[PDB]
Amino acid sequence: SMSKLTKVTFIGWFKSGEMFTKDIMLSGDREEIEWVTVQLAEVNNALVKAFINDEKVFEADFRG
Amino acid sequence: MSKLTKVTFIGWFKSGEMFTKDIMLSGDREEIEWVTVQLAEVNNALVKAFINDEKVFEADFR
Repeated sequence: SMSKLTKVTFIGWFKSGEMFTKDIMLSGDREEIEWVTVQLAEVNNALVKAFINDEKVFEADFRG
Repeated sequence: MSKLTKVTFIGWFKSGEMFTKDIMLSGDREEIEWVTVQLAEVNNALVKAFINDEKVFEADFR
């Protein structure tokens, strides 16, 4: 929620095998998390996994 | 090769800046635990170790 933000840890792999990672605070729920994941992956031509409380909740692979 | 696994480490410096490392290790958990602790202690960081996207160890030296 807005009053209790969800902390999502994103882990990304570029096609090169190089990695990136970010913590993002989100006020929404499933749809937002998925959209943000897809956008992160697509913009970066990457595989991106979303984690909440150390558990994988979604992933999107745009490495091709 | 059957004795090896790729392990994904995520780390947080005390500043909150993050790092993430993909490291091939022995599949035996004692080794993965040792590397988790070493990475955390050397970098004065919180480090989490993931295998097959499951968190298996965590060490905090912030």
